[PDB]
Amino acid sequence: GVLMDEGAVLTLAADLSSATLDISKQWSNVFNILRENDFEPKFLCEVKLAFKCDGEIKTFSDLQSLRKFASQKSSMKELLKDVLPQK
Amino acid sequence: GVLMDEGAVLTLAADLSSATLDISKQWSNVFNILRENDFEPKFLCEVKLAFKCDGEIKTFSDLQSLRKFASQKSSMKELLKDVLPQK
Repeated sequence: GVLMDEGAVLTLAADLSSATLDISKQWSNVFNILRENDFEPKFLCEVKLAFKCDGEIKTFSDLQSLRKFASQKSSMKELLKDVLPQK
Repeated sequence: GVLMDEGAVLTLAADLSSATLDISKQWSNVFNILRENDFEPKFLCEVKLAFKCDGEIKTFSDLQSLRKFASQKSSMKELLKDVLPQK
């Protein structure tokens, strides 16, 4: 597509505690046929946080990496001091 | 951990149409602080189908690749003929 593929963007609940994924009926059917014929299918999910920092898109999967990156920027270091781990 | 990391395994709805993701309260807080301070945060999601085939774990993100792989195996070719695209 025209836009840069970054993967599926999650729509969070009001309380930002959960998000719901909708599966393509075609992939649901593929899943059921595989399940019924003993292939033990599973849908695997990989989630990352992304945001626009200086002029770039930064992505993170673990808070220690986010902490290391934010430590380098005055625009973030004090902001996330109370959320991020003290390790 | 002790088990092989394959990413998060989705728990599908009875009708296999949807699945719900639960977000870590710590990452929810990181998200809200970033949102409020104009970082335009988003959680990006990448989903793959995985199953045990002969003795391996095969993963797929597009049906044409699944069709090409299943075409090679008699154990799958006729099974998915009606689900997978005819391309």
